Amino acid sequence: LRPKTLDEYIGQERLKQKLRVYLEAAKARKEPLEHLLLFGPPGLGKTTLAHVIAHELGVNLRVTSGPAIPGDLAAILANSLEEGDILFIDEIHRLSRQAEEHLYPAMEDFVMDIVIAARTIRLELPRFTLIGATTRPGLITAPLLSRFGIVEHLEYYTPEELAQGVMRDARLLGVRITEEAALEIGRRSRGTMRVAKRLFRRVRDFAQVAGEEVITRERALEALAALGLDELGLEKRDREILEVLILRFGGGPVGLATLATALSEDPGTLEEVHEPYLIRQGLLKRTPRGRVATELAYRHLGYPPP
Amino acid sequence: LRPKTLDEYIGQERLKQKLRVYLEAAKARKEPLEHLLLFGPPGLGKTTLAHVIAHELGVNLRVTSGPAIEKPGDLAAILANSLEEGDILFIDEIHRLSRQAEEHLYPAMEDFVMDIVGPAARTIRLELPRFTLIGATTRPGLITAPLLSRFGIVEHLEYYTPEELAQGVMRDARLLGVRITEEAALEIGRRSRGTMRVAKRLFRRVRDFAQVAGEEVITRERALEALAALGLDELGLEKRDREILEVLILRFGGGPVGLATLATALSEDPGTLEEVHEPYLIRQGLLKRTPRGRVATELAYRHLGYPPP
Ligand SMILES: Nc1ncnc2c1ncn2[C@@H]1O[C@H](COP(=O)(O)OP(=O)(O)O)[C@@H](O)[C@H]1O
Ligand SMILES: Nc1ncnc2c1ncn2[C@@H]1O[C@H](COP(=O)(O)OP(=O)(O)O)[C@@H](O)[C@H]1O
Repeated sequence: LRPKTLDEYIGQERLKQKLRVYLEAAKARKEPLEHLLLFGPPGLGKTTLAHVIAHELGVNLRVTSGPAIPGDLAAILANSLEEGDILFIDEIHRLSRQAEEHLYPAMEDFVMDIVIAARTIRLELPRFTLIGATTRPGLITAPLLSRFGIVEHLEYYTPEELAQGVMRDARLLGVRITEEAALEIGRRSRGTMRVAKRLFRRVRDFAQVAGEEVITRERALEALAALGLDELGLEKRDREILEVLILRFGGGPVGLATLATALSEDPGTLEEVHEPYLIRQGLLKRTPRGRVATELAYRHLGYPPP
Repeated sequence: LRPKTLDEYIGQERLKQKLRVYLEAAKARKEPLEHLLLFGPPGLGKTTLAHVIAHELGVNLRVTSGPAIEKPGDLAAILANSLEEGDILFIDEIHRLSRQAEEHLYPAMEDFVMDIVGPAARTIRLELPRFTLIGATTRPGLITAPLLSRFGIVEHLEYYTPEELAQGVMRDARLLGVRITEEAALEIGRRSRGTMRVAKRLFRRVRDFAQVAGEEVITRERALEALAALGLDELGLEKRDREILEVLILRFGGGPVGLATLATALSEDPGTLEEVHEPYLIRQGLLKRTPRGRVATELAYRHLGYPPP
């Protein structure tokens, strides 16, 4: 289901060694671990890493959310926590300005004011560990980032790690995916575990409809082609974006007002859930005057070069 | 208009001696006078006495009302913003103070510190300058023991003799521009129920009647006939009181009647009736509060000209 020991955690090298060193040192000196901050793209397994750390330290977990916190933070900190446990907060950059200022005394000297004529009681808190997860250090204020003892980064997964995660999922579900098929599914994923799991579930549905018990590489490739994925993992939406840019604008510089309107999209999700992968794959460039196709989308889309 | 010196105050003997002694002693030792509480029936000149005391002390006033300083934040605002050292804070109807408002009055009166009304909000303990608080209420039973214990001086306002009401009427006529005679003013005061407000109201009504009749000097006969036109008897009874006695005697034979049949027989309520009607009747020996009801005391039969039982 979900890994518990740090050895069961899939991938994430150059971080498990450092995390293990810190955890064993904290256990040896018999003190709670310092507050930890986890960066990286969403859905790489930050909550799972928090659970693994909590299970390795032999303490409880109090997972909560950023936009779910006023005195409710104090209510969570007061009774729901023992000494040395974790208070993993997801999307810590979305904390309210009022609620953020209450965290600094909590993390600094472990005393904070509780609500209630009078509303100022400096209730002392037990020593605890706070883990925060946010997608980018630029979204967090300097005073909050300064109060975290350990800051780490989660990198993307190699296709083999995603393949073995797909293997674990299939073993748990009761499927007999093959090595080549799972590796192809992982390769067509965008280095994200959630995307790999979603793709595996869709391939499982397609194979079940087709009437098969063992999924081979050819069947997985056919199902993924039916989904609408290319060899670079591009969906239909990204291909549509590149096609409309190249056709309607000749590939020339286009600002992030004409491109979104031409696609019936918004300047929101587009350029934050579509363009990052295109730039990472060398498919789109952010010219100061607009955007270009980098001469590679012409080869990918089979169009004559400019 | 309004008297300022304690000598100009009309009547109220056996109280001006003690009040003068206290005022002069406080002036001699150069300290604010202790908190004062005066009882008495309403409209005998309590606010006027407060004004006289304040003027004789040579300080200001902050006259307010009982049911107007609830939510004690405004009480703190009044005590801090609009007061100096030694200023009276006369509160009318002090018994109608809210429990929350009253609880904040005790520290202000005892040690002159109060908690004025956000993480902290109502936490500041403002130091309060020495001041005098004067309270006004009708009956000592309406005030709670903790509040009554905080007052250094407690006195009582008694009713006015007819001569005092008469000279008050003369002063009112002089201020207005009328030439009432001494006998007419004495009759008006005699038909008043020992209170100054009623005497002034009667004088204004008699002035209107005389003006309508087309006169310039009001004589005793004119005042008597105008008061008869008003509906006042020799004992000062209004039409309502005579109606009460008449309905009791006729419809109930003068026998004991509770304060549920009597109010309903008069379309009144058990409220103002027995509060603004029966006090005078009992005081004049016209009605008695029997345990089983009420009786006419054998004098209402003579007053109303009915055969005795
Ligand atoms: N490295 C991993 N090994 C095993 N399971 C994982 C891993 N990473 C994520 N998961 C699975 O994904 C879930 C975490 O949700 P996810 O969206 O991937 O994290 P995030 O919300 O941080 O992106 C867990 O339930 C877990 O089963
Ligand atoms: N002893 C007095 N001498 C002169 N004027 C008085 C006296 N008593 C009351 N008054 C007049 O009555 C007014 C006070 O109102 P009143 O109803 O008599 O007091 P309370 O509301 O305490 O019964 C003042 O304006 C004042 O002119």
